[PDB]
Parts: sequence; structure tokens; C-alpha cells
Amino acid sequence: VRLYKLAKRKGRHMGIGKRKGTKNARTNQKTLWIKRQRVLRRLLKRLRDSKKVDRHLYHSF
Amino acid sequence: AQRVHYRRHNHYNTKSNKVRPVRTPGGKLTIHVVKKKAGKPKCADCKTAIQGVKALRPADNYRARRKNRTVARAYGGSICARCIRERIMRAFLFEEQKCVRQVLKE
Amino acid sequence: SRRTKKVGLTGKYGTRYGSSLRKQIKKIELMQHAKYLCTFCGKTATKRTCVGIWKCKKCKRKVCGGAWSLTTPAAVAAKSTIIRL
Amino acid sequence: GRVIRGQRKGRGSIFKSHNHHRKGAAKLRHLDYCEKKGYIKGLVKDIIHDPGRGAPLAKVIFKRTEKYGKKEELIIASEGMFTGQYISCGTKAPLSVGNILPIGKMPEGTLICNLEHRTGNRGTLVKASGCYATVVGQSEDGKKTKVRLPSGAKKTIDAKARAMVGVVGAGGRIDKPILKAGVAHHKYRVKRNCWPKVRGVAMNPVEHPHGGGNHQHIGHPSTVSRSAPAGQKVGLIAARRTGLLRG
Amino acid sequence: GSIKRFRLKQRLGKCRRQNRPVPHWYRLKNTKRRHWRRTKLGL
Amino acid sequence: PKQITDIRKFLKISRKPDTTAVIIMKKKSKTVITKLKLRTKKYLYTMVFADRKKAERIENSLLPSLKRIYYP
RNA sequence: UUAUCCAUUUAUAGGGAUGAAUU
RNA sequence: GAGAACUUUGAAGACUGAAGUGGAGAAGGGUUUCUUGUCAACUGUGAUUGAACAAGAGUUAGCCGCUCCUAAGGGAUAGCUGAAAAGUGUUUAAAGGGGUCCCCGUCUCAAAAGGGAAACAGGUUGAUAUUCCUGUGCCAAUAGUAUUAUGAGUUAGAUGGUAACAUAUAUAUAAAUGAACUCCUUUACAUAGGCUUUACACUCGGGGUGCGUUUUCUUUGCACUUUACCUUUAUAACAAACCUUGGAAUCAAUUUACUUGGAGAAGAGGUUCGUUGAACUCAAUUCAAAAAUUUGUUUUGUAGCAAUAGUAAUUCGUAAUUAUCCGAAGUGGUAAGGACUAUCCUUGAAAAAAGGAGGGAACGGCUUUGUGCUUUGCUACUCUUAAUACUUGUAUGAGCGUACCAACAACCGCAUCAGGUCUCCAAGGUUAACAGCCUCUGGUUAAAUAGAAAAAAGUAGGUAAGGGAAGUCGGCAAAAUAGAUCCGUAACUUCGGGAAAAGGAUUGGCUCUGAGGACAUUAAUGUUAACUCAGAACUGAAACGGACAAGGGGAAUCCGACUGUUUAAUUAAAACAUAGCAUUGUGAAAAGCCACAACUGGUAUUAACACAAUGUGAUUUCUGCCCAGUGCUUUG
RNA sequence: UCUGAUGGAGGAUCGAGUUGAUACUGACGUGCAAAUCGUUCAUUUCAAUCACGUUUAGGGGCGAAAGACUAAUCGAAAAG
Repeated sequence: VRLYKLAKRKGRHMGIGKRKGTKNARTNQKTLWIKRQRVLRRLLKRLRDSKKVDRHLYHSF
Repeated sequence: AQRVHYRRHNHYNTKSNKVRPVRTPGGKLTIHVVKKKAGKPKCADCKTAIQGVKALRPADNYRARRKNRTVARAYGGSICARCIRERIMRAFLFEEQKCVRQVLKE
Repeated sequence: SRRTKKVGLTGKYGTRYGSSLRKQIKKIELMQHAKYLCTFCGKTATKRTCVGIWKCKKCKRKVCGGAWSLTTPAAVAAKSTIIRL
Repeated sequence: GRVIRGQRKGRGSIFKSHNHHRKGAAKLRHLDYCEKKGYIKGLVKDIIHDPGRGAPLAKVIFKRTEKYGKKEELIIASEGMFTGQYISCGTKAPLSVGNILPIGKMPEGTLICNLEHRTGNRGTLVKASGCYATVVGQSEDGKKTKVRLPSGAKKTIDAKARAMVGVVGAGGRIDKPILKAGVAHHKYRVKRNCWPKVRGVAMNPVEHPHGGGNHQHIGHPSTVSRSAPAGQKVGLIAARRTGLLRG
Repeated sequence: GSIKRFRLKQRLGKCRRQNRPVPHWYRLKNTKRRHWRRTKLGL
Repeated sequence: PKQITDIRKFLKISRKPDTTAVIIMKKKSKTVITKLKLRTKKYLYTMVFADRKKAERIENSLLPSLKRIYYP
């Protein structure tokens, strides 16, 4: 199973013939949205804190 | 994996029988009954939680020290500070209005 | 985008029950789930809690109102006659 | 035959009211000298839901006068009452929404709820959600007052009987179509074992005068006389008329 | 069950005590016997 | 079990009439670290010692009425 | 209105001009 | 052993497969438990076995439960009915407690899953363990007097903070006066959804130790590497709430979601609770700058419990010595908590018990006038925790349960019966998955029998050329794909659906390519993590959801709108229910409907937007004529 | 008015478990069984399911109604 996991890490057993659950069951779209949103919000907070963006510009973005 | 079993005669997961697995120094995984979480004491008027007071179940509250059952002010333990402030102003101002209503009479 | 042409909030009922029944329940669930104007605080934040009880999320103060709207026209007119005197 | 479903109701075994979570009987204040000769104000502290009924109930706190302390009363809330309001009850209470007054002290044309059909029975008429009675006449001699009840009947009540000014809240409830049998189930789960019904015409003759036959019909006139015995009063009881109304 | 009342436990003990055979010395000068699986106490 | 840190309070607890025993534990760490634990009616009080010298004067300086229990 | 019957209560003040409040 | 297919041991081949013949319980059983015997019968074959028979033994609690509280409710009291038997249970009741006159008040039972004083680990037996032993704790109780001692307070009740609020660390944060009378809080509560934190679980890599493989390969595969309650555990961190300052439109802060603000936002500084429970230099400690005690740098300690225990090893008389028990992470399985949002013609117990407050009744000590009150000379004086001594009747910890089964032969089915029977724990691989299939720990290799042969016939299945429903009452039965991704999807329609319509394509392995984050430095360069998608080459007997798992679709008619329910053991439906619709009675304790022998009761903790009695049966569109008959009903 | 996300409603869908019982009119029908076994099938957020407690008792109860059920007994239980 460790060898199989190394191969999967190289991306070796995940073709569309190896998938049994739906796209969302395999990778929740809600979780993907949440991760992206947290990433972008964190970046905006960093910029506004470091004063690289005005407060209004931060709010608009 | 080590599997556990109830130890406290209640073999149903009622709200008073929630459990928590711990690892013992003997290397085995046992189960401990957790105490029910107690609600916060609440203000007599606004019903919000009173701060400065612990939130213990009655048995634990009876054993708690007097310091963290009360708040050293006026009502302080039954009325929140905002409600107390409003009550002070209301008590003083309404008697003042009663007196001015008296003095206006003649 | 626009998710339903006309069914609105009644889309939760699918195809069940008649279209007239769904339309009638829409016309009053619209006002049951609305936010009304709290005259005590001036913020439009009073929502229905139970069938006749309406609570403002800001003042925390609650009033007795209609089953589906904060006020009912019958009681509105009734109060107005009293206030006239 | 056997005892029919209507007859089994009075035994009160499984047909007692489901009243486990009821908050208390809705009665207004017992008559006091303060109410009789002046006014007494109590403040409404909460507006709560009584599971059996649709009308909200106001918890009105009065200050006791025969001794130091407070007394809590469960009133049927009229529409417009709010927590923190001061309600005034008595002969000299002003005419405003929420106040309890003798019906002889109100001008003709006002709308009232919580009507005492006899003075002092602390509230017996006009209590379902959205209802209201109208004071339509006052006797010249006083001591009598004529009101229109929500059924439309005109009733004469002595002018010392009390009522709330206003309309009992939660009005318009009937307007919502109960969409489904489940909503009906939940509605009656907190009132009574009166639901589902089952038609007598779908029964067997042993258990209902409508039961039996090869075609599911009544077979005899469904208008039964007022004198019919308990197992017989099953159709349209003492119907003066029948069929769609025309006015 | 493991949970018992005092009287019930004493009755169980009495039944166990009576389920014993006739003493050998007596027999040289019993029908009312039961097995836990065949005939139940019902008491 | 309680842990006491200053020497003054530990000595005071030792001098109490209630205390019954002192437990001396010594063990290697990497230097021998020790700990002295007074057995009173309510609690067992412990003090740890990195300092061999302090630890070696204190148990002696303690008065010998109460009984020694050496675990190592 | 005294028999009889009903209602309410803690049988708790004789008739007319959203603070507490008890010793 | 007289005797062994079914007793025991070792070896092998397999099974159960954490949804278990695995561990714990309840109901029920009642000694079936354990040890030693042991075989007349039973253990549907054998039997040396056994849940059989025989003799002995075995169940240890202040902390686990009952016991207490109250619930649905039961019994009883007062009455009142009744020949009584019985029925009802405040309906003319003078119906224990509190303080010191007044105030409160039917009794009792009903939960081994609700509420609830307090326990953990290690070890131990043939059989019991949160019960025994060892160690460490915790809860409740603890009378009067007197001595001490611990602390506060006082020349009659302390003090800090602007505030949120904080403060008693004595062995032990015990004491911060407080009556009547009050007012609150806790106990104390639904469902759905996601987000989040923590513990446990699982997993990855490093180090050590042991074992295994070793024709060949393999810095390798496996195992251990642990840490309880308690210490208001101290702190640290965080979701919230609140306080101070502040003063917001170019509105801003902010969540996955929306949430919030001149009724005071952002920013800055704080307070508290709740989560957790050694986090954080946490504690003590080494070294330097602040001054008549703070800020940085180090040592120690698994923070105490605690290593003394446990585990895995190496040895030595045969009971002891020894060494290890520590470095970094990932997935999201379970549980709990948090802050939220949403839903209801549904709003989701009570009491015992505990706490907080408002109020301000009473008031030092020695002695003395006179009649508890003014009085005289003097001041070191009250509460709180602990111990001791004496008096108090003997001045700690009641009683009961505790073995075993829980079905697989301990229960109920007449039985050692393929049936039935409530709860908790819950590993790895593949996978959407607690599915199926295989596996580790644990368990098993047992089933009212075995051996041989192996035809008919039966039963439970497979496969069949060509045809493809010609069979048959009828496609009964079987077959046909069936996962996922991409594409495509009609009539009709209540505009929501129909829909997985229909119908196409692809799918393995291998080698790569691209995309999606976190962490620091003086616009610039390094360290490091998930599996998730997309694309391309190559490769093969063109095969790839390879096993497992897994819709047949379409055109129409009838019926019932739908979800739902039903003739337990021949009918599951078109029957019943239903929402919707309509009609009828009733304004009340001299009412409607209904119960009762009476008394009294149910609806009713009710009041026409209600209750009761019927019919029809979603929606859409309609619901015609007849009051002669029979009913019902209205006036005189 | 339109498009993309977000969101997570519904007596929504599939589906194990649970709860049942459509068909084979399969097996069995001197059964394992006085209702079982196999495959197939219905059902799983709600009028859902389960436990214990509790209430309703025989010309009575209880019935989403089949004269169903009321201890293998029901168009009037069982015992004497």
C-alpha cells in the first residue's frame, strides 16, 4: 500500500476508469470554494495590513 | 484498534452518559464519563449571560468559592451591568420627573 | 442567475399540491418570512418567531402580531379608531 | 352493533387533551377592589406560545397590594402588545389597546377580546386567534351592554363585565393552506386525538349507522333529529337547512 | 438478571438448596427435583 | 499531589505535626536529579532538585521524627 | 331573598368628587 | 482412555472479517459460574466431551447502581354517591413546616436509559473487582464547652480597577456581618445545515531495541517505543460577550453562509466566561540592563501525579541487575464543545437540590446604680479553619445488588428449534461508502452423524450453435447496462418537473506535462504539504467501473393526485388516510357533542380563526332541474 | 431582464442498516419453523423507527377501517 500511495502521488492510478464516486464525492466543491475563499481573503488582509492597498480598494476587492 | 465498553452502569448514550476515551499508563484505551456542560447564569432582566461568574452545575456551584459566584457591585450576579446602569438612571430620573410634576402643579 | 421563472420560494414543494395551493401559500410565506420595521429601534429587523410572536433581532423586544405579518389590517384600523379619540 | 367513535370520546381515555407542554390557563385578573374602583397596571414581561392554541399568551406581572410581592397572570395577548408595555386594568383604566375595562365604560363601536360573559369569570369569550367582538350598544340605564360576537350573534352582557381592548393576535392563521397531512398531524398532536377522521360510510354497519352496503353510500337521510340518542346522532345534527348557502 | 431484590435472591437460594438429593445415610434405612433448563421457577 | 517550589514552605510543611513520611527519589537524567515528597494527611507535596548539593543538605537538615522512604 | 342553583377567589379595601414600592 | 472423525496438545489448510459466534450491559433465566471428580440416563452418530450427574467453592463498594426528585400516571384522605361491593378524588375541609402572632401547605407511590454529592491508575484469583491489594485522591457529615493555633476585621461588618471586573494561596484562597419579606438564576431540554476547535482513532518519516526474510533483491518487512483521576491544576491559545479610548459615506469590518455599526463601526488597549488541561519559558534556576524590584540569555522537570507503574529487550543464584521509553508531520473516521444560520397553524418536561441579589431586623468586652432599659472606672477586643481535652448513649461512611448467559445450546418459541429479542465500542486495503470482497487484533474450525460411490429424479445453480417470445392466460423465470467523466436529451407540464428521458463516447498500466497552498528577508531569493483535476507519449491477443458492486428503456390506456396506512398466518390494491372543498350543531356551566347506576365527568389549561358531527377527496374547469315522497327543520 | 458563483430548502431522489413483505404463485409443506429459508422487492428527515414506563377491558376497548386487533383464541376474548 505504501508503493501504491507513492504511485498515486506520482498520479498513477486516478484515471477516469478508477473513479467510482462522483466528482463532488471525490473532492467536495464546497470545500474547494471554501479553501479558495480563505486563501483570497487572507491575501487581501495581508495587503491591507501591509498598506499595499487602500481600505476602500480592499473592500471592493 | 482497541475497543471500549461502558463502566458506569448506564449503557445508553443519553446526554448524561457522554464518554471520552483516554489512554492509560498501562497501555489500554478506557472510557471516562464526561460531566454535562452547565448553562451560564443569566441576567434577571435581559437574560444574557452574567460575566465574572462561573458556569457550574448546582453540585459544583455549591462547592465553588464565593468569589466566582458573585460580582462586587449593586446587584452583581443577577443583573448585568448595562441593565444596572439603565436601572440607576431610571430610578433617579423618574423621581426627578415626579418632583418637577409636583412643583408645576400650582 | 434567475433560478425559477415564477415558482419562487415554493420551489421547495416541487410538483406536489396544486399550483393554486402553491401560489396561495407563496403569497403568504413571502410575508411570513419577511423582515419588518421595528418601530422601537427603527431598524427593519423584526422577524416572526412563532405563529403570533414577532421579535426584533436588535432590541430583543417582541410584540404580538398577525399569523403571517407583523400587523393585520383589522387590528391596524381598530387601533386607529381608538387613537382618533 | 358496537359503540361508535363519537360515543367513545366522552369516556376520555385516549381522547383527553394532549396538554403536557401547555403553559397554563388563560384567565385575566380575579376581581379586586382595585379593579372595581380604580385602575391597576401590570407590565407584560414575555409573549409566549401555548402549544394547544394559536393565540400568543402574555405574561403580565402585577404588584400585589394585600402583601408585598408580585403576581403573574397569563392573558391572551391582543395584537400589538409588546414586552415592556404597561397594561392597565380597572374601571378607570384608559381606553387603549391592551387595557382591561368594563364593557360599559367603552364607547360603542370598539373592538374587544377576552370578554367576560358574566362579571368576574375572568374571561370566557372571544379568545381564538384573530377574533374580536364589537360593542354595538349601551343601555341608557347603564348596567347593560350589547356586543356582536365573532359568530355574528348579538349578546347582552351586564356593563360591569370586563374585556381587553383590541383584537386577539395571530390573526389570519386560517389563511394558510395546511399543505399536507403531516402538518395536520403536528397540528393535532398537541391538541387531541381527533385526526385522522375516517368516514363512517367506509365503515361496517356494526360500528356506524353509515357503514355497510355494496356501494359506500348513506342509504337514509343524513339529517338526524335533535332528540336522536347517542349512537344515532351521526349525520348533520338537527340541520335547519342543507346544501350550498346563497346569502 | 444481575440486578436482583433481596427477597428474589433469597428465593433463588432456597430453590437451589432444595434441589439437592436425599442424603445417602437416610436412603439406607427425591421426586421434587428440577433442572434450571427444563422446568422454570416462574417465581 | 501538590508541588511546592520554595524551600521555606516545604520545610514548614515538614515541621508540621501532621506529616508522616518523606519519600526520597533519585534518578539519572542525562547527574542525578532527585525529589523529596512529604506525606501529609491531605496531600503529598513534592519538590524536585537538579542541585545535588541542595538536595543533599536538605534531607539531612530535615528533622528525623518522620519516616524515610527511599524509592531508588 | 331566605330555599335552591351557578361563577370567582388568597372568599383580601363601604358609596359619590421594561427601576422599587413590604418591617 | 477399555474404546477417539466430533476430548486435549502440536503442525497445516481455511472461516468469522470490527454491521464479528469479538468485548461490555438491559429484559428474561437462576448457579448454567469455578475447581475436582465423573458417565446410569441425556448430550437424536460416537463421546473419555458437556450447560448432564456428584462433592465442595465462588459474588467484598462512602465514590458503580438502587435508595432521593419529579413525569406520563397509580393508590389513598375529605367529601359525595351506592344495599354494599365499589365509583370519583377538594366538588360547604377547622387538613405538617417556618420564623416569633403571623406566613406557607392533601398524603403516598411511580424512571437501575430523565434530574442527580463524590475515583483513578497499576496489580491480584480457579472463580469477584472503578468493590480486593498498593498508591494517590475526592464527596458528605462532623454536638456542646474549653484550650490552643491559622487568618482576617474592629477603637457595627476589608480593599483594589475609569470600567468590564478583581482580590483571603493559612498544610487547607476558611472567614469580606447581615433577620423577616421578596425577586431571579442554575437544574432545564426540539429539529436541519454546514463551518470550526479539541481529544481519541488511523497513517507517514526519523532514532533505539527485538524478531523475520536473505538462491537473488531489500540502509528492508513487522512489534514495542506508554502515562490515569486529582492539583479552584497554573498558564498558553481561541469562538464569543463586555469595558476604555476612538469617532465611521469614497461606508466600513467580516463569514463557507450572513452578520454588524451614531442605540457608537474600524483601529488600539483590556475584562470575563466557555472550551481545553503543562499548551506557553510554565515553574524553580545561571548570566546582564531597571533601584531603597522589571526585561532579555541559560540549567533542570515527561509540571506535580511519574516511574517506583506499564511495555519491549539483555543478562545473572533461580529472586535481582542492566539499557530504552524521543524527534517531526499527514488523513478526517468517531465523540464532544463552540459560534452561527434555518424550520414549525409542531416552539420541543417537572421537581428535588444549589446559587445570586434586593431589604436592612439585631449588635463590643470586665464591673457596678436602680428598674431588658441612662448611668459610673478600664480596654487590648468579634468572626473563620484546624487540632486537642472533657461532657454528650457507642461522635464516620447504612441497607440491598454484584457469580454466569445474554443466545453461538444458558431467554421466549413443548427442545441443545436455521425463528424472535433493546443498547454501546468498532482496525487495514479497494471504494462515495459503517456497501460488497479480502485481511490484522479477538474468536472459530462447531453445527441431530460420518465413509464410499456418484446413475435416475429432486433441489440450488452455470453454459449453450441458428432463431429470438414462435412459449405462456400473461415475457412467469432468466437475460440484457447498470459506476464515474464528457456529450446529448422529446412530447407534455401545475413551469417546480418530465430526466439517469431517449441516446452516444471514454475508462487499464507506465513515463511524463500543467494547474490548485503554507512558511522570510532587504521590487527581489530559499524551505516545505495534501490528493484532486486536465493533457500527452508509450504499451497490450482492443483490454481496462476486468472480480466485487451496479437502472432495461420507450409509445399509450385505466385507476388513485402525491408522501403515507392496511386484512400478524391466502387479497398491499383501484381500498383507508390526506391537503383542498362543502354542509350541520353550539354564545356555555339551564350551551353543543359524548361518558356515567348514581355522584360526577371528557372536550376543557377549551370559547366560533373554537369544539363537535358528516360527506367529498390535490390542482384545473365545472358542479344542471326536482321539496311531489321520505327525512330534518321554522312559526302559531 | 439575463449570466456565473454562493447557499443548502423539501412529508425531494438513489441506497446499505432498520422497518416491512411485491414476485418466483421458488424451496419447505411427516418443515429448521403451528408462517421459516433463498433470491427478488418496498422503506431510510419523517404522518419515520426502537425501548421501557403508562392509560383504555369484553356487547367493552382500540381501529389512516381489513370486522382488523384485544397473549397461536375475535362477526363478541379467556377462565370458572
